[PDB]
Parts: sequence; structure tokens; C-alpha cells
Amino acid sequence: DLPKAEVILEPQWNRVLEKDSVTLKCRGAYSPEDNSTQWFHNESLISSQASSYLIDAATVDDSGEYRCQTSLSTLSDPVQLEVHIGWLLLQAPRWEFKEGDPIHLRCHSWKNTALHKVTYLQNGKGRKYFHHNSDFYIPKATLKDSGSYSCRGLVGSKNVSSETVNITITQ
Amino acid sequence: PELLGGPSVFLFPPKPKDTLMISRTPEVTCVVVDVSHEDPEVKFNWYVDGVEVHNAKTKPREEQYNSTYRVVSVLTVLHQDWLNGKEYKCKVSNKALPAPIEKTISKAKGQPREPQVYTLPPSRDELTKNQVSLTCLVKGFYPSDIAVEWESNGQPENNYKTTPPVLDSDGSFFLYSKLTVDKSRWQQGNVFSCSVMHEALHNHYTQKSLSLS
Amino acid sequence: LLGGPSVFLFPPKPKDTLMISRTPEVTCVVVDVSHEDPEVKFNWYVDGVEVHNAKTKPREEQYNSTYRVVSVLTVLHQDWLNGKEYKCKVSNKALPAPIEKTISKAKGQPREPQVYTLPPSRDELTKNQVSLTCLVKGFYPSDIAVEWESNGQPENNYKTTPPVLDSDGSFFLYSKLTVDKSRWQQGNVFSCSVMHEALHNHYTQKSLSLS
Ligand SMILES: *[C@@H]1O[C@H](CO[C@@H]2O[C@@H](C)[C@@H](O)[C@@H](O)[C@@H]2O)[C@@H](O[C@@H]2O[C@H](CO)[C@@H](O[C@@H]3O[C@H](CO[C@H]4O[C@H](CO)[C@@H](O)[C@H](O)[C@@H]4O[C@@H]4O[C@H](CO)[C@@H](O[C@@H]5O[C@H](CO)[C@H](O)[C@H](O)[C@H]5O)[C@H](O)[C@H]4NC(C)=O)[C@@H](O)[C@H](O[C@H]4O[C@H](CO)[C@@H](O)[C@H](O)[C@@H]4O[C@@H]4O[C@H](CO)[C@@H](O)[C@H](O)[C@H]4NC(C)=O)[C@@H]3O)[C@H](O)[C@H]2NC(C)=O)[C@H](O)[C@H]1NC(C)=O
Ligand SMILES: *[C@@H]1O[C@H](CO[C@@H]2O[C@@H](C)[C@@H](O)[C@@H](O)[C@@H]2O)[C@@H](O[C@@H]2O[C@H](CO)[C@@H](O[C@@H]3O[C@H](CO[C@H]4O[C@H](CO)[C@@H](O)[C@H](O)[C@@H]4O[C@@H]4O[C@H](CO)[C@@H](O)[C@H](O)[C@H]4NC(C)=O)[C@@H](O)[C@H](O[C@H]4O[C@H](CO)[C@@H](O)[C@H](O)[C@@H]4O[C@@H]4O[C@H](CO)[C@@H](O)[C@H](O)[C@H]4NC(C)=O)[C@@H]3O)[C@H](O)[C@H]2NC(C)=O)[C@H](O)[C@H]1NC(C)=O
Ligand SMILES: [Cl-]
Repeated sequence: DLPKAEVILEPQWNRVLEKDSVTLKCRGAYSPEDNSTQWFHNESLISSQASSYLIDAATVDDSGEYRCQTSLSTLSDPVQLEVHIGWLLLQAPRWEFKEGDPIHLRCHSWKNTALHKVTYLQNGKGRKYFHHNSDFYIPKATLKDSGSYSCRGLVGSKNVSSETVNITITQ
Repeated sequence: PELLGGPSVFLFPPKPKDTLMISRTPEVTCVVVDVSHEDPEVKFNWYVDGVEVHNAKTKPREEQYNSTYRVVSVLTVLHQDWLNGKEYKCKVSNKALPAPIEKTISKAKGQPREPQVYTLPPSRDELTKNQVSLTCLVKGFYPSDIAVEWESNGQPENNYKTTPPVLDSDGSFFLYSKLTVDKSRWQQGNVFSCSVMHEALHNHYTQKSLSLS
Repeated sequence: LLGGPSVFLFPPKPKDTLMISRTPEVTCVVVDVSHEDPEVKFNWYVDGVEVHNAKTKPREEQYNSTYRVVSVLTVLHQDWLNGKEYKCKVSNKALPAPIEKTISKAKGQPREPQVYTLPPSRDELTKNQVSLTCLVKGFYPSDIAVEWESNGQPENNYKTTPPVLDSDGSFFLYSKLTVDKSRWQQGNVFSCSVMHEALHNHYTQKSLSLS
């Protein structure tokens, strides 16, 4: 038998906002004879035959499972993509962490619109502040880093926030 | 005009008086500011207690000194609906926005309360002057939507100011209206009246008089 | 307008400026101060003239993780009342240029308030509680303080309207003291105290009781 292909996301974020570009890149081995890659979105076959698949401007309809397959691979396990609506989205490489892991949160704004006076909340309490937008790093995770998390700031003069998201810390 | 956050919406109540007299037409008013020239198109949807209504009337755009458009939509409400407590939702959609803005307005909530209307003559110490102060105390009312006017011998008296409502220790509201007239007029024995209109008054109206003795 | 700390500048209380027993102050409040750039320098100016007597507290972190810092300048009663200007210039690694803010008493020919107490209306004596009114009109500027008192104790249960711009450019307000009807019938004596710069010794009172 034959190894299964996998779908890679560039950028890596499993959650994105409408209008975000996202590139799905299929990785397996091709045959000499067959240069193609087939793409599924949920149950639908995507007509493009490309090595990698572009969602230039994401919509909520782009949400779901994505799989790919390459001329010398089995079909890929599915990869999940959630297109959210709004001004701000809290992005992270994932949401469960072991004690000691690094945590990298991003306070992504719709169309990269410049955001200032940015605060990252944990459990309804502002935790870290930046004057200009910046990612927030906890290089050594711990029991206390568990909670609900959001970010907010100002887009020009208007006040905005992300949906809140739970983070868990395991052993 | 940079406009990083796109438009903003402000939603307004009808004038207290238009809700209280059938003769008049109460309106709710949705005002969109900061509409860019680049993406000028604005679309309203209106909802009463959650159901979409279609009878609203949108005005054409207005260029402002700051170089942004202002766009206004006006929905006529039924007298009974406003007073019966219905929720008005204005939903506004523009390409500068990731999602529509929704604003809701309704009459204030709470058991209504009848205004007490007390009129008061000048302090003795004021009779020194060429002008005296005729005072109308209106208290113990809920909600704060009210209309207070003055008149004499049928005609409305022009020189008066009414303070805005003030929240009193018991949850109700009160205000004062001062009517300024000549000393002669008051001593000449003339009859003056404080007209109050409020939802809790029998027939939305009461009228107290004031004069010398 | 595009991100960094932020400055608020606050006038003294009208009472502190009017009464010689008190000490008025201007207060310069800086918020939204990073932990990464945390040192904040204030320069203070009276009618253009730098001054050095401000008392500036060390910075306190808020619930929201930002730093806040306050500078307090004591004012001369007469400097305030004569309309001098107070300027707070704030500076920080995070600021493209310093931020300056300015305050002063409001400008214009001051007018003396007329103070008139007015007794409850005839009809109100039905109720178990009545309204003693205190009308204060013809005053400029709008800065004012109005209290009530009886037999040496102050009276608690009153509400005073905002000033209202009157048609001659003066301001007026009303303050409504509420009292049990019994107290009014017994013949007790209530006072409207009023403080305002354009009054003699910045103070006057009219009294009110039954006939
Ligand atoms: C992170 O946290 C901090 C801390 O916040 C506080 O704690 C948390 C838990 C929250 O609960 C929060 O609600 C708390 O406030 C945040 O810091 C705040 O930041 C905001 C801005 O985003 C500030 O907002 C301005 O507030 C002004 C009102 O401030 C007073 O009133 C508020 C509440 O009503 C109080 O909380 C403040 O403490 C201020 O209170 C006054 O403080 C004075 C100084 O102590 C007192 O006077 C002194 O008193 C002493 C003795 O008591 C003597 O008497 C002294 O002599 C005297 O000097 C005074 O008594 C006191 N009054 C009280 C308690 O009533 C608003 O005025 C201002 O509005 C203007 O500017 C806005 C621009 O943002 C704009 O929206 C408005 O339109 C308006 O703009 C102006 O328009 C007018 C028209 O009339 C024009 O004339 C003006 O020129 C124009 N511009 C300007 C610049 O004026 C703001 O809303 C807030 O004050 C501040 N709080 C504190 C405590 O510092 C921080 O934002 C958080 N940030 C983030 C990103 O998370
Ligand atoms: C670019 O220009 C436009 C046009 O501006 C105009 O022209 C320029 C050249 C200048 O001259 C301006 O001075 C001039 O305004 C700007 O548009 C303005 O934008 C600001 C905000 O940026 C709006 O502020 C809001 O104002 C409302 C009250 O507005 C009424 O009263 C005004 C004067 O007081 C009047 O100008 C308005 O037209 C409006 O008038 C009413 O109109 C209705 C409908 O037609 C009519 O039936 C009424 O009779 C009439 N009334 C009167 C008295 O005339 C104010 O309520 C808003 O405050 C809320 O929001 C603030 C933050 O947004 C917040 O701080 C306050 O706390 C308050 O929040 C509310 O608080 C209450 C309780 O207090 C709470 O219950 C509410 O839920 C809560 N609401 C919210 C949303 O939080 C706000 O201040 C102007 O109205 C708007 N003006 C116009 C004419 O459209 C634009 O800002 C400029 N853009 C840039 C980038 O510079
Ligand atoms: Cl300078």
C-alpha cells in the first residue's frame, strides 16, 4: 500500500476572517506520468488540479474539511478551516498545551486594518497591553495560563473585540 | 478623511410629544455617519419586535465639511406600538464593514407614573425687579418623556426655559420650567398656565394655572 | 491619533476655588502606559510660565494591565478666578511628540446669582412629603455650588438640576429639597446655601419656613 498525503496551511491558522488569503498546499509524492493533485472541500470535488489550492478572499462558505491527494498517495486525512465573521480574531497554533510549552497568540484584524491600544484579556482581565498591534508570547506555559481569552483594541476611533476562546493546560 | 473603522450608526427616539398626540407623526431615526466616498452605498433593514418592516424612507446622501457622507433613514412608528413597548431595530450594511451594524431602540421600561404638576409664584424678594419668575414643578413621573409649555389668555408665552428631566431619589423624574414675565403683567392679575403632556396623564394632558392673591 | 499613552486634565472643584479654607488643584492624568516604556515626565505651565511645585505620584498598574500616573498642581485661588491658563505637557519614549493639554476658568463677564426660595404649592400639602424649592438665576459662569441645611445639620434629601442656559446668556438652576410634611408644618427653618465667584464673599443664603 501507499502513504497518505497531507494538507498544509499557509499561513498555518485554522481560524481565519472573511477576506483573509489562505493557501492550502498538498504534500505527497507524484508519479512521472501524473502531475495532478485532486482537492476536496467537505464532500465536493474542487475543480482546480493544482499542487496547492488558493482561497484568495475567504468566505464563510469556504469553512469545512479539506483533503488532497496526489498521484502516488492515498487520500489525505481531513484538515479543518473555520472562516469567522468580524473585526478581530484570536489565532493560535492550537488551544491545548502541556506545562512548559510555548504559546503564541495573534490578535488578527479584518484586512490587516491597523489596530492600536491592544489588550489581551484572560478571564475578563486585561493581561498584556501594546500601543501598536503585536503577537503575545508565553514561552513557558503553566497551570495558571488556563482560562478564557480575547483581545481588543481600537481601529481608528472605533472600539472592537475578538470572540473569546478557551485554552486548556494538561500534564 | 482616513476612516479605518468604517461607518458608525446612531439611532434616535421620536420626540416625546409626537408619541403622545394622535394628530402628530412619531418617527424613529437611523443616522449613518463616516460613509466613505469610495464605498458610498448603504442599505437599511428595519425590524419591529424582530419582524422586518418595509415602510421606512431613506434620504439621499449628504457631503459634509469633513468629506464623508451622512445617510439617514426614517421609519414612522405607530403611536400604540411605541407606547406598547416595541423594539425598533435598525440594521445597516456597508462594504467598509465586516458585518452590518444593528442598533435597537425602545421606550424606556418600567411601570409608568403620573406627573404631579405644582405651579409656584415669585418669591416675595423678586417683586423688587422689572421681571418676575413663574415656576412649574413637575415631579414623580416615569418614563422621562414629557412636554411642558406655558401659556396665558390662550396664547403661548415665549420667554420660558424648562430644565431637562432629573432622576429623583425614588426612581421617578422631575423637572422645573421657569417662565419670565414683566412685574406689571403679574400684578395686572393675568392668568398663566403650565401645560404638561405625559403618557400617564388622563388623556395625556393636564394643565395647572397660576395667578395673584 | 495612532497609538500611545493618553492624557486627561482636570479643573479644580468650584468649591475649592471659592473658599479660602480649601485648596484647589489641577490634576493631570496619564493612562495607557506600557510596561515596556514606563517612565513619564510632566512639565507644567501657568500662563506660559513653567512651574516646579507639582506633586506627581509613582505609577499604579490597573486591572487592565496598563500603568496610570497622576500629577497634581496646587493652584492659587486668585489665579484660577482671574482666568489663568494651566498647561500639562506629557512626554514618553512611546510619544512622537509631547502631548500638551490646557485648562482655564470659562471666559466672560461674571454675573451675580439672584437666590429665591419658594415654598411648597398649595396642592402638595395633600402628600406626606413636600417640596421646598430654591431658584438661582442670572449667574455667570455656570460654576456653582448649592447646598441645603436646617438647624445646623445639613439636609440630605435634595436634588439640583444642571445649569440651564437662559435667554439672556446667564444661567439658572433649581434645587428641590424634600421634607416630611410634619416638619414643614412645625415651623422648621431651611436654608439654601449658595457659592459663586460673583457673590460677595463668594456666598449667600436665603431662608424658608411656614407663615
Ligand atoms: C485601562 O484602565 C484605565 C483605568 O480605568 C478605570 O478603571 C477601570 C477598572 C475601568 O473601570 C474604567 O472605567 C476606569 O475609568 C483606563 O483609564 C481611563 O481611560 C479613559 C479613556 O479611554 C478616560 O476617559 C475620559 O474620562 C473623562 C472623565 O474622567 C473622569 O471621570 C471618570 C468617570 O466618570 C473617572 O473614572 C475618571 O477618574 C475621571 O474622574 C475625575 O478625576 C479627576 C482627577 O482625579 C477628579 O477631579 C479632581 O478631584 C480632586 C478630589 O476628588 C480635586 O477636586 C481636584 O482638584 C480635581 O482635579 C474628578 O472629581 C473626577 N470626577 C469623577 C470621578 O467624577 C472624560 O472627560 C473624557 O471624555 C472626553 O474625551 C473622550 C476622548 O476619549 C471623549 O469620548 C469625550 O467625548 C470627551 O472628549 C471631550 O469632549 C468635551 C465636550 O464636553 C471637550 O471639552 C474636550 O475638550 C474633549 N476632549 C478631552 C480630551 O477632554 C474621557 O471619557 C478615563 O478618565 C480613564 N480613567 C481613569 C481612572 O484614569 C484606561 O482607558 C483603560 N484602557 C484600556 C485601553 O484598557
Ligand atoms: C464627520 O462629520 C460628521 C458630521 O458632524 C457634524 O458636522 C461636522 C462638520 C461638525 O460640525 C460636527 O460637530 C457635526 O456633528 C460627524 O458626525 C457626528 O459624529 C458624532 C460621533 O463621532 C456623533 O456623536 C453622537 O451624537 C449623539 C447625539 O447626536 C444628536 O445631537 C447632536 C448635538 O448634540 C446633533 O449634532 C446630532 O445630529 C444629533 O441630533 C439629533 O438628531 C436626531 C435625528 O435627526 C433628532 O431627531 C434629534 O432631535 C436631534 N437632537 C439634537 C439635540 O439636535 C450622541 O448621543 C452620541 O453619544 C453617544 O455615543 C458616544 C460615542 O459614540 C458616547 O460617548 C456617548 O456616551 C453616547 O453613548 C450613548 O450614551 C447613552 C446614555 O448617555 C446610551 O444610552 C447610548 O446607548 C450610547 N450610545 C452609543 C452609540 O454608545 C454621539 O456623541 C454625532 O451625532 C454625529 N453628528 C451628525 C450630525 O451626524 C462625524 O463624527 C465626523 N467624522 C469624523 C471622522 O470626524
Ligand atoms: Cl512648550
